[PDB]
Amino acid sequence: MISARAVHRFLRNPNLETGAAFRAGTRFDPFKNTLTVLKDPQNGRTLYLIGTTNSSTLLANRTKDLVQKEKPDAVFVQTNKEWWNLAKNIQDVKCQQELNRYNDLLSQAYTLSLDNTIRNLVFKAKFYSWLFVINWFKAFPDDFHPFIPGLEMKFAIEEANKQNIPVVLGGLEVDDVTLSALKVEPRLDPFSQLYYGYRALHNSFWRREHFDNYATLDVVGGEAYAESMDRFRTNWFVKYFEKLAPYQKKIIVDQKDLDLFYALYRDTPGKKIVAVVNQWHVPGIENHWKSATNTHEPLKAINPIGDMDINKYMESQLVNDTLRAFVSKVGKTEPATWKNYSTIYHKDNYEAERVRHVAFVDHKDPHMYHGLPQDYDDNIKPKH
Amino acid sequence: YNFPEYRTGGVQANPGITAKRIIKCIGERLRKYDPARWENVPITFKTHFRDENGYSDVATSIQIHDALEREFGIDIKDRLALVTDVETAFYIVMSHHDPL
Amino acid sequence: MFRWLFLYWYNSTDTPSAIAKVNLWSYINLRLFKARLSSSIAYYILGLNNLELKKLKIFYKNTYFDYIYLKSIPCLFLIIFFTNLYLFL
Amino acid sequence: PEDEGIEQQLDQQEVLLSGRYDPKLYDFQEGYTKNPEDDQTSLIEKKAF
Repeated sequence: MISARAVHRFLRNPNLETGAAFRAGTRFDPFKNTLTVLKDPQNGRTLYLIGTTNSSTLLANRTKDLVQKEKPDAVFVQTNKEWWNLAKNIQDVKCQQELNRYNDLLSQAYTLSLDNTIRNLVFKAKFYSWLFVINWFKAFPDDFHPFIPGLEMKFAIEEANKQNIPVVLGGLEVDDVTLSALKVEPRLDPFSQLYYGYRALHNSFWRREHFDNYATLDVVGGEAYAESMDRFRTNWFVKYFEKLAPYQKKIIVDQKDLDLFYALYRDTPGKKIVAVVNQWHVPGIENHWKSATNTHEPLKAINPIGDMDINKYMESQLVNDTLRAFVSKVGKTEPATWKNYSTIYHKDNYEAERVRHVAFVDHKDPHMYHGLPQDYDDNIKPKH
Repeated sequence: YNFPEYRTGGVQANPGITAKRIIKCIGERLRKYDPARWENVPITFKTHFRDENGYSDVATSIQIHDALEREFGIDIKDRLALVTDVETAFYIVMSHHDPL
Repeated sequence: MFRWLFLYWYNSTDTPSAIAKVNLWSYINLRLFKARLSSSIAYYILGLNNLELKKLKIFYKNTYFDYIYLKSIPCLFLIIFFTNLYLFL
Repeated sequence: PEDEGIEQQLDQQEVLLSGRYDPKLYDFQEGYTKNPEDDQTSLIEKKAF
């Protein structure tokens, strides 16, 4: 029943020995890291899942053109009514920098409908402290705000309104549903969050990865970094979130991926959907959609020793055994090492531990002379 | 009851089975130690455990050394070689004279 | 320009025999400068057919001060916290 | 006359026509990154380059 395909994999080409102009892959690949096409042959439905970091003007224009020319039967935008009102009251803006100028005003759309009771006030204090700590660990600049919707969402909604097609608002990253989910989990604590976030990069690899990721964000801007965020980088970011806060990652990524899949699969008009969601929900939504519609790419079975050349090893052993027998018969002696090529791991060069291979259990053992030149004929024939 | 084989050096006589055991133990250890990274990556004979630039992590390799020691009952000299790929693990295991 | 001795000495055509057949010993072709290793650990294991060259590279050398400062903030805050805790208790 | 403007234009043409700086010979990368990664400048910046 359960299709256990890989969802969040960021390790690319671990079988290559990359480096020094031989890279593990291209991460720029714009217009393809963002748009995914999914199909539901059972109902004949088509979904265009657009994962936006809400930071690039080029991707916003591409999404606007896609909505203009594709003419979907429904548009699913991951915003809310407050943000849509604020953004529709903003006009004559066609580049992402101008909209980034209104980042505080658009961030006013993050409204929490919580009570003023003692428990709710304590929860608000804890949640705001945790948000401050997790934003310290996230460390994004002004121009790269993946969780504050921007021009791509606004263009999608406006082009949906022009064609008079329904618009379904899925709510921001932290909405009432996710706020209640975080209320259920009592694992929010700023100090424990600091301690766990300064222990997330437990080995050098993660550390190094961390560095270069953010290093690029410091060199290229938000617009240039949104284009160069592929599936592997997105998966690395979701795994970094998991290492920072596994419970909040489970609530915010996995559960919201399932909710978005539910909304896109059942709660929609259908037969053509354009869904502009956040970048890091695309892997989960795509995996769920493919599993439900059985439209997974065909399985190519991976034999663990499929890339192991056992014939090479056995031929090397046979060749070196024949060479040892031949040289021993020529020199009227015996082999000195029984190791095909000399490497310093056994220290047999200067210590007293030989690598001689002569094993038998009695005087009648047929395998007594295996490894010795007496095993070969005068024609250097393997047997007798 | 299945009687164990009398002839010694069976690890060196089955390179494929030795590689399969190495792959299994290394995969289990890497998925336990670093689940966020190796739980989706298939581990085959050509899989290495270094960065994309060839830089090796000592912690991962020492975990692999411990896994190989427990799997084959050997004592890997950590100061002589560092296991950064399945090929190095295969070389270390087949070089030892008491693997089982 | 060579990095490995086995590539350096494999097929060398600038040997004294040929250079004497032309008799023009340029200074830039000194063998003191022809080959030089990579300063990164590189040892040999036994592969499937022959020797395999494995490079042991542990840490980078191009770190700048900002990385050191950002990686030191938790340590400094721990020092401040411990000293204030000692003062209070 | 070794006119400065014309000589500078000819110097640029000579440098670019020497053939050393053919983009097919170079795998452009972000040198600072610890892992070898391709050039990740924006699409318009790549077109301008």
